Amino acid sequence: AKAAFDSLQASATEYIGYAWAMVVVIVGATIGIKLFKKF
Repeated sequence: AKAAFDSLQASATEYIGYAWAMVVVIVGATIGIKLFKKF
């Protein structure tokens, strides 16, 4: 959980971390979950 928290904080801070957490989180989740939904 600590490792996950590290990435989190980075996302909130780090530009790529945050954006990535969003853009990626959206892609992964959206694409992964949402992606698997449509395709």
